[PDB]
Amino acid sequence: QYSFGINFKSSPEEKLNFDLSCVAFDVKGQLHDTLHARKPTALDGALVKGFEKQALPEETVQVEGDDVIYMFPKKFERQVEVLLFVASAPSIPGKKHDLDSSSKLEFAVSYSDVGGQAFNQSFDLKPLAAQGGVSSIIVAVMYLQAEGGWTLRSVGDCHPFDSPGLIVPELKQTILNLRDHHGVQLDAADAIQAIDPAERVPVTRQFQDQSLDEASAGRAAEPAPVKKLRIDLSWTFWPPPPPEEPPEEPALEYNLVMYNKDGEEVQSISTGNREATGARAGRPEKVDPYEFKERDVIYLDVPDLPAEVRSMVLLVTNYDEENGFTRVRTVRCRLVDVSNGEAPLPGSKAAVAAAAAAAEQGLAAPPNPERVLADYGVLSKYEDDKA
Repeated sequence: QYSFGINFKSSPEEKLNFDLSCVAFDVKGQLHDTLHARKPTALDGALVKGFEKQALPEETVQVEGDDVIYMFPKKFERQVEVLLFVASAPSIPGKKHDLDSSSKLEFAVSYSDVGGQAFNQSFDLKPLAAQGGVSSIIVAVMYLQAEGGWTLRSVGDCHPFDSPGLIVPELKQTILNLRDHHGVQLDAADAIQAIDPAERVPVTRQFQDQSLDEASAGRAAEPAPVKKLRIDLSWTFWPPPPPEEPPEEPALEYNLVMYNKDGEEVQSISTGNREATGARAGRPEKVDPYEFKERDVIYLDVPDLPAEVRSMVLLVTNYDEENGFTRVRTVRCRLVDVSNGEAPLPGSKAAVAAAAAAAEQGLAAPPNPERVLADYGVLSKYEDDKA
């Protein structure tokens, strides 16, 4: 059992939030799984966030940190080689929140897999954070030796971007640095050969808000006008209770509601309406806890909306009572900037035909012009999800 955590609070009542996140890297070298406060569990239960009191083994290891994560090394697969750790703070628009705006910031590591003695130590990161204005620091890297066991190197370089997954090229450069500068060798680094500057996996924290053009720009310095948008929905259900007649899964409805300055709804696109002046709904013509399969596809042609709209809320619900959200696991939304084009549906005949016809040309698949801007979801438990 391994325990990793930062301890910044100095009092459990304070509200300022710091996310300590992990990024896995397989033998292939590509990003395999991700971890953060929105996604408590990753890698089939091997990596479990501390606040979640479920999804973790019955064998109990209790620590005293704040954003602690537990890792159980036996449950891992063979492919997963490296785990990078990134400590970050979100960026609220009106206050300039950064890492150093806290009483303290330390890194506590515990190795307790050996019986009798529990090893625990605390590095400090505050003097590294204080220099300049920084939001995400690569705290540490852990890698598997060819003979087994985990080695914890400490490569730390500050960065201004506040989102792990926005610094994916920097993480891969950390891996390459580990291979070259230091003696030890990982087979994945031999496959990391090429590096793409604009390669980012999206992670969105609660209440994060950004201008659409900025989020669509990312690392690319050139702003791209948000001309069209595609909203994708996906809901996943728990398994049903074993008992007589098999109960039926509910059919959820989605309700996008456009509002006006005075507070009245202008045009709403919903499972029933299916149409509006500027909104077209529907596409033209082993248990994965976080599976994503699209149910509907809402479109939004940015310039063509009625000029009196001000805010568009997307609610998802079934109004049947006495059930709440019981037997509903996850409800997830993904925005897609689609102004430059739409990627063909994965598994569609045209998609596979084009991918096979198109030569690699140094790229596994031709670059999909679509650019994900936000992957935000809400999770629910087995039974508590009622009322």
